[PDB]
Amino acid sequence: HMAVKKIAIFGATGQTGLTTLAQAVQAGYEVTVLVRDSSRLPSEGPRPAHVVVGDVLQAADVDKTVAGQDAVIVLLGTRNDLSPTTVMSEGARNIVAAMKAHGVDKVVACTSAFLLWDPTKVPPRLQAVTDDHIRMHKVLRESGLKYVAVMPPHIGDQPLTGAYTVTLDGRGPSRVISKHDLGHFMLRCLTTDEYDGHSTYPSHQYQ
Amino acid sequence: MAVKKIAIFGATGQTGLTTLAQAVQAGYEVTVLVRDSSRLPSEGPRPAHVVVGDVLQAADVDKTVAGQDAVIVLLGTRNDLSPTTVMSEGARNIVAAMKAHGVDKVVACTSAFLLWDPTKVPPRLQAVTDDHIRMHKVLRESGLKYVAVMPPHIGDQPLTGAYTVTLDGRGPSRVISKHDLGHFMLRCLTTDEYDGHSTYPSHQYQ
Ligand SMILES: NC(=O)c1ccc[n+]([C@@H]2O[C@H](COP(=O)([O-])OP(=O)(O)OC[C@H]3O[C@@H](n4cnc5c(N)ncnc54)[C@H](OP(=O)(O)O)[C@@H]3O)[C@@H](O)[C@H]2O)c1
Ligand SMILES: NC(=O)c1ccc[n+]([C@@H]2O[C@H](COP(=O)([O-])OP(=O)(O)OC[C@H]3O[C@@H](n4cnc5c(N)ncnc54)[C@H](OP(=O)(O)O)[C@@H]3O)[C@@H](O)[C@H]2O)c1
Ligand SMILES: O=C(O)c1cc(/N=N/c2ccc(S(=O)(=O)Nc3ccccn3)cc2)ccc1O
Ligand SMILES: O=C(O)c1cc(/N=N/c2ccc(S(=O)(=O)Nc3ccccn3)cc2)ccc1O
Repeated sequence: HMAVKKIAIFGATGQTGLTTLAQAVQAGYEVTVLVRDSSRLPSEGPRPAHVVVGDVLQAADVDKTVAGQDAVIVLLGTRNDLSPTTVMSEGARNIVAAMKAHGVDKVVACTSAFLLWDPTKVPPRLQAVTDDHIRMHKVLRESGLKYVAVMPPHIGDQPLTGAYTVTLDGRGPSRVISKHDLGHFMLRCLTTDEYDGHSTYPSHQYQ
Repeated sequence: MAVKKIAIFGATGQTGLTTLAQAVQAGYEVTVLVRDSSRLPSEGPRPAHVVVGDVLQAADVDKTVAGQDAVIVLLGTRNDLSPTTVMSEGARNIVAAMKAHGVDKVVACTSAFLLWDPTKVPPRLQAVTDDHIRMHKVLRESGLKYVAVMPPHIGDQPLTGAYTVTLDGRGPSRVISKHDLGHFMLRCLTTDEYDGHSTYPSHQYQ
């Protein structure tokens, strides 16, 4: 028996999402993904249990993805596009509404460690994306759901270790986390309540 | 010039609720225009007068503005993604009512997007921003004493009364708590120094 077994992953086709999905399938989760029509999961990769094709900006599609889950992981982003956007915050608004309507409480959602910085220290090139992370975090904090705010520093390509530091409610001692370790942490947050209502900063020294 | 009686439009919104609470605690005699009274809190500070109606209805606006010393505007649209004229049409009704009743002072919130390049606006916020621009022009062209408040991201941090106000430009911080923003709206009732200017309240919260 698995207490948390059915999960929705938003952003499963992305850099962190692909390894989070692979790790979740290996760990025995029954994974539902929401994918945009033109960007499905790769053919040879791990297969989720359920695929909804649609858009996080459509409440109906988010409702179809959240229905019947035990928990939600959010790895939405805009790839290498740094333009002004609201896809993460509006997506989170739809996810919150769906979770409430469907009785799902646990949401583990990735924004960024810039939400623990002096705002004057965010690089201007990243300020438009960070502004939407700030909007998204406010939506999730005000929802009343069991929300783990994951606020990573630079996401790298180093290995899965499971040995990273998790700093609560502040910046940690390294400035990198591998995408594989970030995905491992998102899944770890499904199985404990200790991070609920906190900000978390995962980081590691790869050596 | 002393302001005692104010109307607040948008009193049931996130900034409106704390502006209303702060105004009642400070002694203002507050009139609000609300579409649904159940959205006002049952406990604690309550306004002195409640008009049930719509800012799009000139007669409801007229009933709200009658007898006031000043008007605070904290209108906004919920989730409008595409062209909308609620705020600017509301502002037209507010202006007409202020002129008809001899009310000379209006402090109105739009957004700091009006202080930055238009390409900084997220596409899905373009329509609300376009109507903020229309509302701002309505208020500037009215000849009324108008303080334009153009806040950045509105946060949930506790009131500080310690924020910065930048005049006709942007300040060095990118968030204002809804509570500090409401405190600033009220401060604008106690002075003429911001009239005819754009104002950018911002602060660093821890
Ligand atoms: N160093 C870093 O790169 C760094 C550091 C800290 C924080 N962050 C933030 O961490 C988060 C995760 O980053 P990442 O690099 O893993 O993500 P990513 O590679 O940018 O992937 C973004 C995911 O979101 C999906 N998506 C975007 N718009 C969508 C929409 N309208 N509807 C449904 N799905 C949508 C994308 O799907 P498609 O396949 O359809 O595009 C993709 O699966 C991002 O928010 C990022 O800003 C990144
Ligand atoms: N969210 C941000 O960070 C941010 C940042 C900068 C600027 N702004 C802008 O700041 C202003 C205040 O924002 P806010 O978040 O505090 O507002 P909000 O929570 O969205 O509240 C909007 C207020 O306007 C009222 N309203 C809407 N349509 C009305 C109508 N036809 N007649 C009468 N009242 C009506 C609403 O009444 P109901 O309760 O009846 O709906 C509510 O009281 C907005 O114009 C917003 O666009 C927001
Ligand atoms: O595309 C990107 O490169 C991108 C990057 C993003 N964030 N990158 C970050 C965010 C935070 C950091 S950080 O490592 O410098 N934070 C720190 C710094 C010092 C001490 C502790 N923590 C480093 C990189 C956020 C969105 C993005 O799109
Ligand atoms: O820096 C910011 O985050 C910033 C944010 C601002 N946000 N303004 C708004 C205005 C309206 C809303 S809304 O929730 O009611 N409607 C919406 C929300 C998203 C997309 C389309 N419509 C949401 C945000 C406005 C100016 C800013 O500088």
